[PDB]
Amino acid sequence: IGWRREGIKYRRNELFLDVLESVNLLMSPQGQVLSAHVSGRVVMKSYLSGMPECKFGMNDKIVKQSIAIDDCTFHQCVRLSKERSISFIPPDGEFELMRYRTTKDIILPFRVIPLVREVGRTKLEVKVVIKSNFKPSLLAQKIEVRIPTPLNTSGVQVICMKGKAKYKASENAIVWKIKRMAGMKESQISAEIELLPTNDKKKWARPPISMNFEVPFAPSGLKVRYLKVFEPKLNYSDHDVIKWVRYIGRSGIYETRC
Amino acid sequence: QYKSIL
Repeated sequence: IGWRREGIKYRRNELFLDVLESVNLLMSPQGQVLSAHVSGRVVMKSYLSGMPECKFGMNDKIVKQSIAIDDCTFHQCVRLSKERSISFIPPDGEFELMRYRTTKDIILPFRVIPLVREVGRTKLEVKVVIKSNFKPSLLAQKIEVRIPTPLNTSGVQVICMKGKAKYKASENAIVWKIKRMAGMKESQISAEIELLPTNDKKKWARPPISMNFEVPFAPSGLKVRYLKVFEPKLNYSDHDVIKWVRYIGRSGIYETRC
Repeated sequence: QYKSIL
């Protein structure tokens, strides 16, 4: 076992799991889900004594809410069995335990509803509504909604009740930023886009509205059920180990077409 | 943000 030395002792035997997922979405103008997947990693940070037999249990459905892995690679320390149990003697400190992909039953934490109105050929009226879709006790953090503007843009007027927004002319986008937002809510932004005149013939190819966010759950639906520690020499049971998990779900590509 | 595994 060349990934863990043999001397290791801690009074405080503790581990931390980070489930880190990036959720990706392409949505049609009329709310259809054109494409969506999650990529995830589980990172383990183990401060455990001796050489212990860890067993990682999740809400895998092949084994309540239960979920569907398309595929995954593991860290060499993992004993490949097909009971679908995850067994290993972990390296010390921090390492990547598994990497995975999911396409089915994904929680899309945000819904984006765009509305666009042409006003002659002098301006565009734009309304965008975002809906948080997740437990109300949970807050999303670091929410950005990026609304692209045409190249013939004289100037931009925006109102929003939540957040701050700026027209960023060099980037050709309005950028709305919200610090915090809770589950099962709505917010909207209105903007009026002043146009320059332009070659009437070439039309605007409206790129998507994209979002960034971070959420404290796994959009795949993954929940950690247990992490079991057995060290058969040393005199500490499983229930002596202090165990922690956190979830950090972040947008990848998360685009809604208008 | 870290919670106990129950």
